[PDB]
Amino acid sequence: EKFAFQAEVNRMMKLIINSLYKNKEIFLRELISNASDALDKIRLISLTDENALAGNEELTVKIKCDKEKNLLHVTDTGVGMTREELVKNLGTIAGTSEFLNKMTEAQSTSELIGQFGVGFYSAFLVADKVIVTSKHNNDTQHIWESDSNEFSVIADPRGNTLGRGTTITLVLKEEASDYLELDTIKNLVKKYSQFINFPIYVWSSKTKTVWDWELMN
Amino acid sequence: EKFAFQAEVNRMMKLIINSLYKNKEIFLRELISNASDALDKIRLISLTDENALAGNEELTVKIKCDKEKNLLHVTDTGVGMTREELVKNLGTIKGTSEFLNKMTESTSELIGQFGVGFYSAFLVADKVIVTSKHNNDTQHIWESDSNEFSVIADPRGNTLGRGTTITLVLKEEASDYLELDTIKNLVKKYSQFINFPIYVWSSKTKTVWDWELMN
Ligand SMILES: COC(=O)c1c(O)cc(O)c(Cl)c1CCC(=O)Nc1cc(O)c(OC)cc1O
Ligand SMILES: COC(=O)c1c(O)cc(O)c(Cl)c1CCC(=O)Nc1cc(O)c(OC)cc1O
Repeated sequence: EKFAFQAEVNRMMKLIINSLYKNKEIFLRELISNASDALDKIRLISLTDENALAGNEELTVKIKCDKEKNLLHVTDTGVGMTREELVKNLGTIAGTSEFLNKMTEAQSTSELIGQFGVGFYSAFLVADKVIVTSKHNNDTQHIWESDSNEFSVIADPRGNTLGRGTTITLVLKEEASDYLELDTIKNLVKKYSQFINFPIYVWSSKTKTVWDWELMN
Repeated sequence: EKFAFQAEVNRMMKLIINSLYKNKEIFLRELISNASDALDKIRLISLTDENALAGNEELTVKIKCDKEKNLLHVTDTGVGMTREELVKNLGTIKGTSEFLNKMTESTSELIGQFGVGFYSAFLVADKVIVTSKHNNDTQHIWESDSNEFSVIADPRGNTLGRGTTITLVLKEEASDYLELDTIKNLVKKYSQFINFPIYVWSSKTKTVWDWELMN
């Protein structure tokens, strides 16, 4: 259940963290962007697979803040990942050599990271820990967690609560506490969701005080 | 041949690098202290083993600056390490649980107290190489950039006889440690109380090079 990252991934995390410390908010752009890719995938699969969406009919991204627990959640109903895919996709990597060289050489790298598709790791810019809960049509719900020094995968004792999809949960660093404020999240989400072809919601309040999903794009 | 560090070691390296960020020269103190501890060990073994010192009759620490190659070498003739010991002592970590918590909660003394000062070489080095020859094994080489490490049989064979050479590929901004003046100075400070003789390969005035005793 306990694994170690591939060497090149440790290097990649360091390059990303060191070259973006000046524009941390980008982590949110990357999470929403990965959410959108996952949503496109299940959509492509639903063209050939008639049972594709049976686990969860919607195709959405739902963002929620939990100030009391110091948590930020970003949930999408994309294709999700199997246990083997969590271990492979997040703990290893496969023209990587050049990318690292370009990153190192460049060291703006915001565009580089997006183009290569390794934006997930920019989550370590604001999080002391990253948790990935996923449910893929071909497997049971699993959980991936990491503080960047190793990672582990376990079967989710809660069972299948996602239906289909992925939740990226971030345990925010103390200095990243500002991302727990609704005003800030709504503003960032709105900016980074303008060109995403799937509805994106943020759990927010409204005037008694009532909480409910608020469309951002 | 390729290995990954234990999770605890990765955490430890970060804790050590982030706390001593303002007093980097301390890496030299730790390398010399570890050198010393390796010598005490072979000295002890030699008390109960007539052939202990057969591979190399001396008990010393020799420091060498290779400016051109950007390398710093620290060689001792202690007990050395087998292939299995390089992998275990350097890639895994002992009351570690509490130490990490204590580090998190000055760290200079703490690191010295737990004996994990080796990792402070990463404060001034982009890559760290450890060549070692133990009586019970052939010479091997351990190398790391901190993101992983590998251990290979030393193709040069037994050149140490017995002992360990710590080789640091100095970061561009750590280049100051390649100056004889500076290393001589630091060595003289952290060697005042080391029971074994410590030498620095230095020049004297024509210009000749030779071992100069610093303690
Ligand atoms: C499979 O895509 C996902 O389910 C998904 C998601 O829905 C939200 C996310 O924030 C992320 Cl990170 C993912 C996984 C994206 C992916 O394709 N995995 C992946 C991630 C990497 O960092 C990577 O680095 C080389 C390679 C990957 O395949
Ligand atoms: C075995 O001791 C050595 O031969 C030696 C040496 O001669 C010079 C050195 O710079 C070092 Cl690091 C060593 C190894 C010291 C040791 O006993 N191993 C060791 C080193 C660590 O850094 C450590 O960290 C948790 C644990 C160890 O056991």
